[PDB]
Parts: sequence; structure tokens; C-alpha cells
Amino acid sequence: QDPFEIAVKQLERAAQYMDISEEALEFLKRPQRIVEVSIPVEMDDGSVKVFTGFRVQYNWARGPTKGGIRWHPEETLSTVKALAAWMTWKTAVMDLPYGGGKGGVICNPKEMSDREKERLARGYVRAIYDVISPYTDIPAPDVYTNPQIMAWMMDEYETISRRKDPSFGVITGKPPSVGGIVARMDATARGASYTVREAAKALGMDLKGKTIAIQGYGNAGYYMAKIMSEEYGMKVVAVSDTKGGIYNPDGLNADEVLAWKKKTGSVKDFPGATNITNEELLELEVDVLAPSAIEEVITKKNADNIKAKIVAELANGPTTPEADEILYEKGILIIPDFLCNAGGVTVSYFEWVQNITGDYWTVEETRAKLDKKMTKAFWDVYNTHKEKNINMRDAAYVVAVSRVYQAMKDRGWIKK
Amino acid sequence: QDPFEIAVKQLERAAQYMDISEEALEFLKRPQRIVEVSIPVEMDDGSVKVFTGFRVQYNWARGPTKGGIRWHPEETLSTVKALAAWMTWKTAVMDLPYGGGKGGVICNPKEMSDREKERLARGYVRAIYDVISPYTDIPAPDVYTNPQIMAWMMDEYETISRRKDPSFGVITGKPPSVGGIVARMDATARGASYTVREAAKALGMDLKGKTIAIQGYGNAGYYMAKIMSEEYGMKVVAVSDTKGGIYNPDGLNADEVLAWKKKTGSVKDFPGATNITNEELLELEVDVLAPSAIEEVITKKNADNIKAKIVAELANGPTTPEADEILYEKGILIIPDFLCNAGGVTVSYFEWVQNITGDYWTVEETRAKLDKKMTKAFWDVYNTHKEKNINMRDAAYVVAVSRVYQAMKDRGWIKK
Amino acid sequence: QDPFEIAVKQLERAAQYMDISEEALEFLKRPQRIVEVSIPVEMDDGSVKVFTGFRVQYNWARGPTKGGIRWHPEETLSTVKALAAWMTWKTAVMDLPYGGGKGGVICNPKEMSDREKERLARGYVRAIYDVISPYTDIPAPDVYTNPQIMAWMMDEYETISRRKDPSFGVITGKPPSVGGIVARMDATARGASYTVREAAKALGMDLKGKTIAIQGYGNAGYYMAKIMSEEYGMKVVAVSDTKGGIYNPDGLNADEVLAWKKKTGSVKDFPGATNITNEELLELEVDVLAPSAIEEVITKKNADNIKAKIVAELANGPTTPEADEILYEKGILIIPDFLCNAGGVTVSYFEWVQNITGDYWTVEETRAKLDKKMTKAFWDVYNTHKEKNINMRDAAYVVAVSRVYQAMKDRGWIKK
Amino acid sequence: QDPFEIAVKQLERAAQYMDISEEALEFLKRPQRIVEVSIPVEMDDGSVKVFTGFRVQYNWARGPTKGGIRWHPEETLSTVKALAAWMTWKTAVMDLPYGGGKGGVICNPKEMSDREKERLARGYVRAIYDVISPYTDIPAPDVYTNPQIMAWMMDEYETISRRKDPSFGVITGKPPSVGGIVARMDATARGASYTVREAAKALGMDLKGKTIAIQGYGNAGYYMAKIMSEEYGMKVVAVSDTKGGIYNPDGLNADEVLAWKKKTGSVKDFPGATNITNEELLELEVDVLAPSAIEEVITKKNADNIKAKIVAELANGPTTPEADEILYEKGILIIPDFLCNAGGVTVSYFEWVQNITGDYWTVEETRAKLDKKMTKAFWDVYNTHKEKNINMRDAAYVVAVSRVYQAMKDRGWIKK
Repeated sequence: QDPFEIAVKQLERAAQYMDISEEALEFLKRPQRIVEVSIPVEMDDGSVKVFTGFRVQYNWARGPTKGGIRWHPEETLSTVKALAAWMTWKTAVMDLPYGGGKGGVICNPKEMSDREKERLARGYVRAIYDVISPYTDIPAPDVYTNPQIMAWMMDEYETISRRKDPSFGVITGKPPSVGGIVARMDATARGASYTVREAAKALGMDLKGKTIAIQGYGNAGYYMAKIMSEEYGMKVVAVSDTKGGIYNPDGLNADEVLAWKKKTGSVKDFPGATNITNEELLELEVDVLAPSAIEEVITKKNADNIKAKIVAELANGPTTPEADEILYEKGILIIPDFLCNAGGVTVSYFEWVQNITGDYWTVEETRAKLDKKMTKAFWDVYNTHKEKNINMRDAAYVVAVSRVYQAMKDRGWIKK
Repeated sequence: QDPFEIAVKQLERAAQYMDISEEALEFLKRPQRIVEVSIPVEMDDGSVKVFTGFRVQYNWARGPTKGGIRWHPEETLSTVKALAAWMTWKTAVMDLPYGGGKGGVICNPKEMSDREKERLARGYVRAIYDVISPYTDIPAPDVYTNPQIMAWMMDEYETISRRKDPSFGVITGKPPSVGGIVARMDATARGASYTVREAAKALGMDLKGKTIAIQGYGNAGYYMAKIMSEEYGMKVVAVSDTKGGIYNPDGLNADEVLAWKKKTGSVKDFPGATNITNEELLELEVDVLAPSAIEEVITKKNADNIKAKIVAELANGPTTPEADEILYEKGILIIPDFLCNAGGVTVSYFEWVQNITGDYWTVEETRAKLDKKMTKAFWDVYNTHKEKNINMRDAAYVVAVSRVYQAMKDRGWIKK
Repeated sequence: QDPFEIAVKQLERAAQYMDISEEALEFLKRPQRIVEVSIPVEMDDGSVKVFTGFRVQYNWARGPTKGGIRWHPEETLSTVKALAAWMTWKTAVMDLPYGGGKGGVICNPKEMSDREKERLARGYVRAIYDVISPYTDIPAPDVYTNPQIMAWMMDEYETISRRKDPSFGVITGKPPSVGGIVARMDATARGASYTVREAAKALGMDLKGKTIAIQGYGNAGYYMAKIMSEEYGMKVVAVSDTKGGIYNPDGLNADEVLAWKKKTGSVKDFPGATNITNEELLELEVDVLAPSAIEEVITKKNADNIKAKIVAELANGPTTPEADEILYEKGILIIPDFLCNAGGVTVSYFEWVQNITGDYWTVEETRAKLDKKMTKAFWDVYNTHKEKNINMRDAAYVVAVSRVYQAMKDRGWIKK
Repeated sequence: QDPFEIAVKQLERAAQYMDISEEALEFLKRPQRIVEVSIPVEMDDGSVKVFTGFRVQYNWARGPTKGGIRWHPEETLSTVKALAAWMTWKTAVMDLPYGGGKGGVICNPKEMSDREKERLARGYVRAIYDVISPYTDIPAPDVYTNPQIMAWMMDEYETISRRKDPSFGVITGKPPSVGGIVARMDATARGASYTVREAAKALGMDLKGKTIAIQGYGNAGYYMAKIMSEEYGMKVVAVSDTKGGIYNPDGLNADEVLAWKKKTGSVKDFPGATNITNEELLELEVDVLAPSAIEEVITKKNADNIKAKIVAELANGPTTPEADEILYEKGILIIPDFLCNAGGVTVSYFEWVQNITGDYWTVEETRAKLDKKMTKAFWDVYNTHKEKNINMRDAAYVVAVSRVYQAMKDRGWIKK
């Protein structure tokens, strides 16, 4: 289905950049396992309503599959399969010991009691219990799920598993009271702060003094802002939200802007600052550009106007194939999302290790370990893009895919 | 899909005839669990080929799900989802401590070597292992599957189960050398005869000397012929097949016939028997009509021409809805398929029992248990329709869907 | 080795009387699994002593392996290997759902306190626990082990299994207080009579008023004596023991003889009776000759002096091959031990079914089923011996090994 | 058996240097568990051929048993029991949390195709599955087995295990695409060098600029040469191979030497270097000597001509007991094999640690620990040598055997 169909293509295109049997391609083109279940839920009004959820375990050749759970009224399998495939390249490029998986339920949390959300989380686990474990498949939070939901879900598992395993490790995005971890607050942006630093290096450029413009002012946007300016000494001249951007040559203060938005509801009309549009933002003359909100914000239409040296993809899919070629030719360094925003998944892996080892780390320890991980994944991609003459996004899928190809071979899943 | 769709709207129509919640109905409108997997197989040519299969566990309120595995190049989940629902109403009417399930693989058996197939049978199991046990889900042979393939499936199960359970009972239609049973050759026809026999009873009639025309001369028809005439003293006046049929008001001799066709290739041109057509046969003037070949062969078109005292549905969906209603006012007793041809699964239950208890029975024993079973089911249905003034098929679903509704209710799956 | 080597030869030979692959042959010339253990035991003198035990599971293609455990100071793996193979042909011919196994520990049960043996019994179990279960491997008592011993074994088991399975069923030969059954007392002699009953028909002869001479007066002998006379109305003109025999054409009374021996230590000097040697008894001119004491009593040297119609081997290996021929071409009906004396292994299987089903039968039921089972097996072999012009012993191996052959095939362990 | 026998004596002689119960002795004199299976394999020609393999779990008092698998046509159980015994002292001396075990299959890799060796690795596993686990028994590569065979093994385990545990940790020497590691390549030569440092220290000597001679030039020999000279600053004055040696006072350049051997076929004739025989090598006048190829090269015969300060045993069994006392008397530091060559097993435990915790370390981290572990182990052995005043080989065995003794005492396996 379209969403999946798009995924395969992504894949089918990268092969061309590498040596890989067809036995392989054929395998890597369908998910290893799909589970589809009916979850009867008792609604507040005493009525029992049946939902439909999925869990897809795409490929586990490299490790147990990692992947979040989504709650969404317009959810579909294809979507789930497609996103499962994706995690797969994600974990691989990051070189973690996991395969990729993903789940979803077709429901409207927005019309749900806290108590009806608890019973759906429980029903999910009761339904797909037989394919999850701390060593088989480890979920986590996605669209419309959060730590609270994770905990109810861990809790129902222990009740079934009866504690004969490291129960806290069957799922991540947990609240700290139960094996969850801090450091997970800034992960994505923080992780993203490390590629950029590296990216700078590549271009033999020093960040201090440089400029950044961030589209979107949420967690990522908020944190990416605080960090780049605080730790890297960059100038945050532009930030933006759902309602407009505000520009300032002298550099904004994330905490201040944050307060305004939190009291005013928007970053817009922030005193001392000029109001601007979002498209305006994309087209600024800044060193780094961090699209951290929505997708397809950079297209053939605008691709031509982007004046950033580095385009940091914190959100998923801001850029388009078309926009891809132009920015390449144009000479702009792009940190594909799935490499740029992978500190999320990385930390999650850091959480699992702590749950299974029973040993808890300090934030510092945890940040150090995150840096290393990102630091390598980048160079790994960059160097490949150079050598093979392909953009970072193509480079990235080549790094990813081969890793899965090898493992599949070593196990003898395919002979060649 | 269509097929599923079809199936579903057959449930909705019978609903009309009974008192059942909408909680129940919605519930019974979806399978509880579906597993879809890709099974990599090593070709006899050192190539690895990924295949696609499903196991769908519809409903297990009344006991473990029981159902066959189909190997076909035109197979689809929708078909599997649909037959799995069917299996679910079959066991219930039959009153087996089972639920309904089905499986399928998309592959062309015909161009596969014995070795390739063993590798397929084994991979299936290695893939859906986690959801099968002698207590969870118990497969059986279906289209393009048989007792050898079953043996291979049971064997790889034992190897993973490590023999910590009653492994012979994890699948049915097994070769006697391995928990298999012999009463299994004439089960479908043997089970049908009992209903005809009980059918005759209600119809204040005696089949001795009575006539019967049978559509199709495969296993079921051959044996239907054989027994009816042989244990009952009926007059097979015509048989019929793929190509055409044979008439003889004096009584054909099945065995003779079978030879001919075996030697001949068809039941066509038999000595001393006049040639005729399939359609001719249906409107033939006999006391019993046993369509045992294909789908829809009794429709609105000919419905009025059927002059049978009794129509024994041996095949899957031979008659039709409006065809259904005409024969009804006309006063014709129809033995709805899932009840009529259910002996085969009733016998496979008998097999599972023996497997679980280590205690093996005698054909005579087995038979007496079949009869007993076939009988009550018949009656159970007969009285429902009488009392509720509806058609047998309608009455069947009623008795069927009724027992499944009770069970989920008692489990608390649905509150009313 | 020796007894093993001998064993294997036994095999190869009968092969020649049948059609079978070398794949197969080669497969049946070795046990699938052998386990050898070191068992620390706490002696009564405060010192720990390591013993050495084994369990050998020869072939489990037809079901879980069944076989006793021997406690002997002169025990060796070979002996064990060799009897496990024998256990294999015994179940097949008895047509049981069992494979074949045997176990053994090297020790002197005679210098052992009751407490030391218990600690040994529990250690064996704590040692080979990972490969036994009521669905995997089911021991029983053999040389120097008994019910007391089985219970101690059964108990340790439950203690490890945690009662998560039909625990009483993991081992046979138990006291009635825990799953033991009662018809087990005269089983071996009882099952032997049935065969004697059937053989007398094969010969067209009414045993009533006929004669039987029994070599050995143990439980087996005593019961054979008791039954054949009381139930089949025969005359026991001679019985015998460790020290000598007694003769009396008018026929003896099994009980009277038994009490003398108890009070007197031997059958010798029994009143009214005539004293004779064992050899004499062997050469008596009786209808039925029941050798139930030791092997190699019927040799090349005396096969010519044997004058019985039927030679009922209650004992294990009383006749030899060389004696085999002579007695064959001489026209004597020999009932192979392994069929003749399978009454014990049969009722044992009857014990397991009641343990796993939780249903327990009466003595009359059990006996009922025991006769049906023995009867068939006789005729199976009888008919085979007729058809191929071979001797019961050779017939027997043919039936057994063929049966294990089909199963390994159906499972695809070997492909031809 | 001769080889097992030899081992037993090896131990009994160490007894003599320490206080050990006799209860302990006898326990240690036998392996706790031996399993022997018949493994049917589908030959490339369509025939099935049954192979024979074993796994020997010697003693687990200190942890789960660690030990390689050997593929070889002249393999014997006793060789196996013997090596397992050996594994047992090697882990204890290293103070690793394991017992010792060994496995082996009788076959000729060297006429098996890759598809046959895969069907072979897989069947091993399917066979001894019940006694292996990442917590129970952890195999590894040995004679004629490599990371690829490990991976095939790990895979079938996962297929049986169902991923309910840290599947990557049930076996070591894995390819990195699946739990394997690096820093595993120079493990042996690298571990050996730390002990060589320590010694130097014991001796008060400073290695920079001292001389070393290596008998043998394979991986270890090659690696020993690169390391001592590059990291320690030593002069490699002679190396030698299967055919002969070469000598040169200024120092050889290991890479230059290796290419020459690689392109040429031997170290013989290396340009600018003098040729010498192996024996002359041994009696060379160097500070350090490193026999790293074949056994019994140091005998009563030449023991007297050894002129080195330290004898680093990279090979197994290069010095005899006889040569053992002469050298000892002469005052030469000998670093025993099983201690000196332990950097391999050590690094194999490091892999298991990473597999079980999901955390993968850096080479520098890995090296940090190896150093530590070998360092400690060296001194534990040394210090027992001066103390009890015995030879390193004797001293290592005491430390080993004592450790195993305490544990069996602390568990109550034996009472004193």
C-alpha cells in the first residue's frame, strides 16, 4: 500500500549503489512477522468495544527488534510495515544490536478516558504477549503514547511473565520510577547537536559565532536551540511555530522565547523580535538550518532558496528527493533524519541495557556514551557518501542495508 | 475481502433470527488473531526463495482453534479469514471443544520437489511455532496438503517443543505410523450418511430401495455411493463427474464405476449405463440429491426443477440463498453443508483425543462415536428450524453462532 | 560392544528377510541419545560417594522411549545400549506409541542401606532430569530397583517439575498409593497365557487336560503355573528351581508348591512328588514347555531332545539361534520372549494412560485390554512367520523393525 | 583412555602438593555429564548420513561450562573428556566464572560442502539443545570450526529457543554482524605479552631492547612478533616456521617477514637474513624464548641448552615434565601454556559478557581488562610458586584445582 510501496522503492533505489544478491533484496522486501489482533475493550459506559492493533517485526537478523507504538484514528498496516522497515535502517545505521519493528492501534485517544486508555494498553499486551519479551521485541512510545502508557504496558507484561525475566526491559520510554531514564528529555536534539558539531568539522568550520534557524519550537526545537547556543556558542536568530516565526540578527534566548510561547501560546510577537513567516525561515541566510517540525517543507519549489551550509533534519521527512538532488548539486551538507534524529532510539537502547544489567548510570555517563555513538554513525555515513559519490541520505541507506545483508548471510538466511 | 465480506454478511443475516448483542456481533465479525509470515526456503537449485503464509485464529472462546492448511498459488488472506470463520461455525454446531482456524501458503505445490515441500512444511512451523500447541491451535491437511506433509510439520514441532507436551496432538490427518488413524478414509461420506439416515426418519420414510443421484465421483461421492447402497440399501441411479454423468434406474455399482473412470478417466460411457448431463442429474427424479463437487450448482434458475425429497450438501456452498428459500416452501429438506460434510473434522477431533490420551481406539469404536455425533447435531438443527420456522441452513448458523455467543459471554469477553 | 555387537547382528540378520534402506539400517544401528552421569551420594558413614549412571534413549520415532533402570555392580553401557535396542523392538511389536530406552547405574544395591538407595534414586533423577518427562522418557523398575525406588524417583521429579505436568506419569511400576495399578502383579505370566491360548489355536488344540512344564519358580513361573491350570485347565506335571525340579503326572498345585519352597527354600523333595534335574524337565514330553528362569538352557546340544508342542519363552533368551533352526525344522512352535513376555511392558503402558488421563480402571478392564493387545501381536507375528517362511523370532523382528522404519520415513529422518 | 588417563595423572600429581580431600579427588576424576548423539545429515547426493558427536560438561561448580567444538575424523570421546578436564583448569586459573566443557563431532570437514557443514552445525544443536544455554553451557570454535559455524549454530538455537533469552550469548567466536567481537584477533599473542611483561618485572628485567626468539610464525607467532617489538621495544632476532628459521641480530620486521612467508611459502631465505634450524633457534641465546607451534620441542635432550631467561609458552605442550625440572633447577622462568595462552578464552568471556548485557565495548576497553586479568592471573601463579616452592606448571595447577575444590565444598557437593 502506497506508504509501504514508497519504502520498498527507497530500498530498491539504494541497491543500485551496492552489490547485493536478489535473494537478499527479495527478503529485505517483506517484514519477517506480522501480527494482527482484535482487542476487546470495556468502555466507561460498560460497553465492550473491539479495537484492532498491529505489531510488525520487520527483520531481526541483527538483534531483537526495536520500535514504538502508535495510537491513531487513521492508522494502517502499510503505515506500520513501512515505519517498521524504516526503524530497521535506523537501528542498523546506528549499529545497535537490534532489528526493527513497530506497532499501532486504530483508535481515538482524544475521545478516551484515562481508564479506557489503560485498558487498551493492557489489552494490547494481553493480545500480542506471545511475541514480546526483553529479548524478542521491545516497544516504546510513538504517536499518542507516552511513559504512562508504557508503564501500564510493562506492568501487564510482568503479570503474565510472572517476573521470571528482566521485566523492566521489555519496553522503553518508561517513567523513572520504573526503570525509565532522564537524559531522555533532550535526547533527539542533543543527539542532533553532535552530528552538527561533526558536520562542522567536515566543512572545516567553527560553530562559535555561526548562525542557526530552527523551524518549530517544541521539545526538539526548544532543546536544539538551548544547546546550540549554550554549549556550542552559536547564534539563534530565528525560531518558529505553528503560527509564525520571529527573527533576530542578534540571537534569541531559548528559555525566554519558551516562556513567552508558554504564556502567550506562541513565539510570535516576542518583544525585541521581528515577526516572520515559516517559509521566510527556511530561506534565511544562516549557517545551519534545523527543520524540526513537519515534513515536505523543503521541495523543488523552494529547494533553490535554501541558503544553509548544513541542513539538520530533526523531524521526519522535511526534505524531498527533488529537493535532495538540488541541495546536493548546490553543495549543501544534509544530515538525513534517520541519522540526525536517532539519539532518541540510541538512548532507548541505553535504557534497555540498564534495565537488563540492573545497573544505573549517571547522566554524564549516558551523554558520553550517546556522543560516541552518534559521532561514529555520522562519519560512517559521510565517508561512504564521499567514496561512492552519493548524498548522505543515499550513503546512509547503503551503510544501513549492508549491515543487515551481512548478518542475514552469516546466519545463513540467504546463501548469497 | 469479497469472500470474507461474503462470509460476514451471512453472519449478519442469521443474526436476524436470534437474540444477540451488537457487542457480540461486532466481535464475531473479526478474527481474534492473524499471523502472516515470510518463510525462506532453499531451492533444489541452491537458491533461497521467500514464501508467504498465514495462520488466522478466528475465535477460541469454546476451546482451541482447529483448522486445515491450504497450499495454493491463488491463495489469499481473505479466503483464509473466510474459511477460518467457517471452521468456527462448523465445530460449534458439531459441539466440539474447539474454536475455528485456518492457514494457507501462497505457492505452487505442483512444481515443487518432495524435498522442497518438506523444507516448506518445516519452515511454516519454524515460523508460526509460537501460536501452535496441542492446546492452542491444531492444524490439518487442506488443499495440496496431506498426511505426509503433516508428518513433517509434526516432526519439526517436536524438535522445537523438545517433546515436553503431547506432540502427536499438535496437528491432524497424520499417517498411522505416527499417531495417525484409519477411520479417516470415509469420514465425510460416512458422517453424511447418518444425517441422511436421520433425515429419512423425520420424513417418515425408509431409504431401503430408495434412490440417490450423486454429483461428483471423487472420494466423497465414491464413498457416498458405496455406503448408501451398501449399508443402507439404496439405489444409486446415477453418478456424475468432471465431464458428465451416468444414469441407470436399476442401480449402479460404485466400485465398478470407479474402476471404469480410474481406467477410463471418466465415469463417461459406462457399459449398460446411458449417458446424461450434470444439470440433468439435479432435476433427475430421485429421493436423495447429493451434490458433492462444486459451488453453486443449484440456483434461482433451476431451483424449481429439483424434485428431490432430500438434498444432502456434501460440497462447500452448492445451493444458494433464494435457491435456499424456494426449496424450502417447496417442502424440500436441505442438510446444510457445515453440518452435512462435518464428519471429517469430527473424526479429526477423535484423532486428537487419542493423541492426547495415548489411548488408541478401534474403527468400530470410532465409528460408533461418529454416528452418535452426526446424529445429535442433525437433530439439534432440525428442531431449531422446526420450532423457529426457518430454513436448516438458517437454523444451523443459529445453533452455531448461539453456542459461540454463550461462551464469550461466560468468559466475559463481551458483557451482554 | 559384545552384547551390543550381538544386538546389532540380531538386527542386520532379520533385515535380510526384509526390504529396507541402508540409510535406515545405519540409523537403527545406533542410539539417538546416550547420557552418562556422575552421581554424588551421601553415604551413611558421612562420606560422599560418586556413582555412575546412564540413560540411553535409543529411538523415539514411534513415541517417547520406554525402559527400565537396572541397579548392578557389573553394569556397562553396552549392556544398556543393547537392551535399549531391545526395548525398541518390543514396543513396536506390541504396537505401542513408544520408542525404546533403558538406564543403569553401577553400584551394589546389596551393600546399600534403604536411605542410601533413596539418596541414589533422587540423584539419578536430579541428574538426567533434563531428558525425562511423561512425554519424553518414561522409566520403570528393572534389575534391583522396584516400586519403592520408582516412588522416590517420581517424587524428586515433581519436586523439579513443580507439578506443572502429569507428574505421576513420568515413571512406571509405582506403588498403588501414587498412580501404581494392580493388575501389574501377574502381567508377565498373564500376557504369556493369552499367547499360549492363541498358539494352541494356531495348532488346533484344546489346552484343557494338556500339559505344561515350567522351568523356574519365581513370580513369573509361579503365576504361569497358577493360571494355565486354574484358568485354562492344564496339568502342571513339573516345575523347577535354582536347585532342582519335581515331577508328577497327576499334576501339581501351584500354591502348595509355592508354600513348600517358601518354608523349605526349594521345590525339591516336595511331597508325593518325584525329584528330577532341570535338564530332564527340559526334555520332558509335554505339550507346553515354559522356560522362565535363565538363558541358554535350550542349545545346539539339547534342541534335539525337546519334545514340547509349543515353547513359551517367559525368560529372556532361553533359546539359541542354533536351537532355533532345529526346533523350527523340527516343527515346534516357539513364542519369542520379546512377544511372549511383553505383558509387563504392556500393562505398564496401561499405567501411564491412567496417570496422564487421571482415570483409573478396574482389574477386569485392564485385563480385558491386555488380552486384546497380546492376541493381536501374536497373530501379527504368526502370520508373518507363515507368509515368509520364517520363525516366530525372525517374524517378530521383521514386524518390529518394519514398524520403526515407516515412522522414521514418515518423519523424514531418512528419505528412503 | 590414554589421553583421558594422562589427564587424570596430571591432576593426581598436583594433588600431591596440596591438601585435598580424597572425596574431592574422585569427583574431579570424572566428568559430571557426558552426552553422545547420532546426528542424521542430508548429503549433497540426496542420501542421509548419520554422524556422531559429543558434548562433555566436566565440572560446573564455578559457573556454566565453557568450551570449544572440534570437527575431526579421528576424534574420540576421551580426547574430548580430556580437553574438558583441561578447559576446567584453564578457566579456574583465570578466575573466570565458568566450569569447563568440550564438544566434538567425528567427520571430515574436508570433503563436505558448505551446505553440508551447515546441515551439520544445525543438527548438533538440534541434538544437544537440551543441555546448552547462555547460562548452562557455552561452546566456541575449535579444530575445523570457525565463526561461520558458530553463527549457524547460534541461529538454530535462536530458532529453538524462540528468543526468550540472550540468544547471542549461547556461543562464542561469532562474526561481529551478530554479537561477535574484535580485539579477538590478537587475543592469544596479546594476552601472552602481558605475562611476559610481568615476568620481566618478577625478574627485575627491563624488556626495552632485550631479545626474543619465536619458534613458529602463524597468527600468534606473527602477532607475538609485532607486539613485543612494537609495543615493548624488543628485538625479534629469529623466527622460524614449519620448514626452518632465520636469524638476524638487529631485529626482524614482522610484517616484512610475514609477507615473505605469505608470497614465498616460508620464512626461509628471507633476504638479508641468515637461515638456521629450529633446534638452533631453541638453543639461541636470547632473553626470551617463545615456542608457539608444536609440542615437546623442549626435552631432557635439549633442556640443558635452553639459554633464555624466560620461556613463554604460546603453544600447548612444548616443554616436558623432564625438561620441566632441569629448566627449573637451571633457574629459568617458564610461563605455562594454559596460563600463558589464556588471552583467548579470556576474550571469549568478554564476548559473552557483552552478549548478555547488550552493551558493546571499545577495543581499548577490551584491552584494558585483558591486561588486568592476565596480570592478576600471572601473579597468583607466581606467588604460589615461590610460596610452595614449585614450578610454574605445578603452581598453576594448584591454584586451578584449589579453586574448583573450594566451590564444590561451598556447594556441598562433597563434604570435606
